[PDB]
Amino acid sequence: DDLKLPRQKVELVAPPFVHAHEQATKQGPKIVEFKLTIEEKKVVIDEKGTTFQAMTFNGSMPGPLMVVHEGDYVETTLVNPATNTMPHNIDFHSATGALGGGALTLINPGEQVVLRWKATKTGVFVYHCAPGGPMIPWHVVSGMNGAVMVLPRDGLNDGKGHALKYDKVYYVGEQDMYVPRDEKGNFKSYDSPGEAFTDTEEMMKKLIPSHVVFNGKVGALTGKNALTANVGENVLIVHSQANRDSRPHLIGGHGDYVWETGKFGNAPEVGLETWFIRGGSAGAAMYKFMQPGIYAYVTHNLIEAADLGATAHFKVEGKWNDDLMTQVKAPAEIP
Amino acid sequence: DDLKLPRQKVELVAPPFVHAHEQATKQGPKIVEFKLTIEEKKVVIDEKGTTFQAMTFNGSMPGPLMVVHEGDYVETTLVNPATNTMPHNIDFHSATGALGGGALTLINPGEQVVLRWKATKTGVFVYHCAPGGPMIPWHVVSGMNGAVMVLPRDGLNDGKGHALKYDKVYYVGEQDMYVPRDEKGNFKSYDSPGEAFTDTEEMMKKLIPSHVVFNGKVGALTGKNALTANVGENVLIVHSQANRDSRPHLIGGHGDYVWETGKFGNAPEVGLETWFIRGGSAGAAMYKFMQPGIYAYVTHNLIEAADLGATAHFKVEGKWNDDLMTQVKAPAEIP
Amino acid sequence: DDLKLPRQKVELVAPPFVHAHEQATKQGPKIVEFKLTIEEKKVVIDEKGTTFQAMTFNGSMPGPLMVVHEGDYVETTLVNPATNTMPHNIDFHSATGALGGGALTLINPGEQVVLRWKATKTGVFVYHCAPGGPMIPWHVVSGMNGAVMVLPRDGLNDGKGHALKYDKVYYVGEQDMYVPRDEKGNFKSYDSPGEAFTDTEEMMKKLIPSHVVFNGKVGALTGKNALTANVGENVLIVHSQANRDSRPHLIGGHGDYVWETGKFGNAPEVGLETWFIRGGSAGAAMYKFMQPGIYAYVTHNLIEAADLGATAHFKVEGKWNDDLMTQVKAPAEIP
Ligand SMILES: [Cu+2]
Ligand SMILES: [Cu+2]
Ligand SMILES: [Cu+2]
Ligand SMILES: [Cu+2]
Ligand SMILES: [Cu+2]
Ligand SMILES: [Cu+2]
Repeated sequence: DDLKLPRQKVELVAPPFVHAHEQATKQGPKIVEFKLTIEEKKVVIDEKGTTFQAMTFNGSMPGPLMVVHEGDYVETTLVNPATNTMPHNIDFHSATGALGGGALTLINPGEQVVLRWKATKTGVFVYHCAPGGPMIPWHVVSGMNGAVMVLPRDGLNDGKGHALKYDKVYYVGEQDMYVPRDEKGNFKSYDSPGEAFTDTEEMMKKLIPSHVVFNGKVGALTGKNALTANVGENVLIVHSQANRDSRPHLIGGHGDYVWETGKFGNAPEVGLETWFIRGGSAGAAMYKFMQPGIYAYVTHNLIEAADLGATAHFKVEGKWNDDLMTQVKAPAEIP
Repeated sequence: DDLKLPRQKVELVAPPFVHAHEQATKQGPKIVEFKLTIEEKKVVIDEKGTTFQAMTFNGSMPGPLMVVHEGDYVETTLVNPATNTMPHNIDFHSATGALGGGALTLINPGEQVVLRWKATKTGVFVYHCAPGGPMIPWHVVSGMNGAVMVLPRDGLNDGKGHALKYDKVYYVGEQDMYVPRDEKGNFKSYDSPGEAFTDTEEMMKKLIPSHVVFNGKVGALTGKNALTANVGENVLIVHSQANRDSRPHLIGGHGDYVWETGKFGNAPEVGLETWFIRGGSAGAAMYKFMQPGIYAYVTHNLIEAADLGATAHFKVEGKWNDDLMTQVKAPAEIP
Repeated sequence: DDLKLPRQKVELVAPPFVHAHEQATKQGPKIVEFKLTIEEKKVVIDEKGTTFQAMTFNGSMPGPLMVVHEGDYVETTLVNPATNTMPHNIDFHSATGALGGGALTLINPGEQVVLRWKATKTGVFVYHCAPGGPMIPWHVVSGMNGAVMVLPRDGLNDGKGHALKYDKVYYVGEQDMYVPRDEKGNFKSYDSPGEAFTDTEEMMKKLIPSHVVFNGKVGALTGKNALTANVGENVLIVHSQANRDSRPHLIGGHGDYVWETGKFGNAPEVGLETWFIRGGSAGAAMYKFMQPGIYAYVTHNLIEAADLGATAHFKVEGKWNDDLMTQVKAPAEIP
């Protein structure tokens, strides 16, 4: 191997969490090594018990977030165990050449492959499976998509000469799902992805999802699994959608600094209510919390958010600010 | 009450008009007082006589536009008369905390509540009802949404050191409506919002509206109710959509200065043909008219514009400019 | 005729190619003369033999790209031959007044008209037929749309003081098509546009296309008709959509410089994965190729791209760059 740089192995963590990393760094370029192991599996996606033939990187929807810096090289070992039923590959939107890597990574069950790409573009980017032809959309909407973040070596900035630093980062992957129904309107179950294919493709081509979820299921980022923050903390929220548009919004908050197209060579917009994630992309928003309590993080098609699955919660700790908002008079009879 | 600022009551006006206000101002912060009275009512929405179970702020779709300045406090008395049938509240996208105010403003029929929020973010913003769970999308698409504008104290600018001043402002609220049909394809009628709910929710979840209208009905901003201007006048057009994307366009004109994400801390884009309003947001465009006659203001999904209801007209007064455009030869036989 | 400028006739070429022109120019304003001849015709749109009642400018979908400079006047002779069956006109989004020209250009079969407009706004812009009322969307989605590019006299720039020059330009026109089906689900055929109208309008109002194509048919920009480039060449890709949103992406590449709203008075964004074309607009992206081989140019709703028709190919010549990407280990058994 001609490339004589130091190598470092990083262990991935399951979304919505993100592996430990530096923002600004004094390190120089290195080869950062990752492993992804594909898993086909049947999962429950809603409160009613609907099942779904999922196909995943590393067992999760979305796949895990990789974090590197500009000028690093990213060397991924992609594994397709013999217990899976079909061929898979990987396309990095961050990479240059060979259909994002897809033309160099097609592997049958029982095989693995090693792909390296140079991180020449900064931002958040989708990665997804793309075997060929009609298999491309089917693998993606079955769950085979995640993201990678390529940070500047000096960290993030506001476009006006000031550093932005986040106290924590979360990754919200949004998935449009297509579960067929029978003639009485009930959702269908299947014993393998291959058995689900014909009915699923027929539904896909009509363009209307049955479910729109964060982190793989209705309610995944609520209750015991709500996102957390403190008043005064700056939180970065990375949002991806590999196939279909979304319009994120933080109920009771704002996007203080937003890269809706997701690329750090562009200055952020400021003070947004709602932003726009193009299908086939990742974007990012940073917010400094000012008030404690519950927030909902939604797509602002509210039918999708409340009725099809696309709501997360934040539970924020701290002291209420009565200057920013206050209930002057509680509910009372009309005089 | 700890807050010792002067108070001023402002009377709202029905869309598409906007209450009188200053752009640049020499006044300091004040508490600006507004009242909204909720009205549930059955209305006619198209030329054919289709009826609709609407729920409104102040009797209109959209609710009226509130206009204040950065650093003001906005104190709203929300009234739910005893003649209404269910609970309602209000969520301001301009506000910080308590789900935009929604967690502090839930009122039953026969009750009123008073909410204050500080106007710390500049721009145009949606406000909407949001009672909880599946009621959130249903109240919004029934008509319970409007907007608020928070101006800089120095008025608007172009991002290049020049003031922009408008001669008039209009507010265009766009509403996606879901009217169910029976087995023969005819639109259904109902005697209350509660009776309409089950069939309406079933249709909502399929994501395709039956109607897309401006100012509450097909043709509302046409004919006797066309928008007006003169050649030489600078017109600001505020556009909101609380649930679903839109793509505004002025036929025969342009957006000279456009804030499509709607927030005045960002410089405007210039010289646009068509812009994009994310569902869950307000945006704004300014145009200086150069030619007299009729203009159509549309969403540029032309099926929605011409066939589902989403067309307004401007009738502009003044002298034709033959340098900008001219009919060199009138229709004639092909030689 | 009061206007005393030199006149020059330019011959149009069929998409995706573009007539020869200058970027930066030392010429002053002139009257640039074009001719468009309308053709209604029955065409095959997919691999299966589905037919479609198309209506076109100059025999192509999209209509051809016109290229002029800021301050030119554009004088178009629009011809409606006697072999056509209904009235047509033209609306230029680049023009000011009279519904873009539509109110001055309505012509019956057997007639022609001459319209001039001044090119006061820079960028890429849609042009389309717009006869009136429900005919507007129907003519547009039948194929009656193209684009015009208005270049600055000094050529394009990056917003940071540097010239951008392209080595070639392609025009990709995307068309949403609505082909009705019968009760068994098979696509319907018709003997005239008038006969197709009733069933087509019923389908249009449901908002879901049967086909989404580039250059008028599935596969039009693939195989013998793939787009071409060399490693090291800067390629400008103009994309239009007159009725419905799109999200372009170059698989294995990026948008180095992107004007997604399409207007050259705005600085471009840099280093994009996927961009957004609002329905009713044209946008533009420039990319310098770094790797040889096949690329797919798609809308990144991958169901639309792979299953409904919306994929083009580039075949790029040159030497592989193993620093940017390399296959470290070929597929092998899992140890
Ligand atoms: Cu796969
Ligand atoms: Cu992709
Ligand atoms: Cu309500
Ligand atoms: Cu909201
Ligand atoms: Cu026509
Ligand atoms: Cu148009």
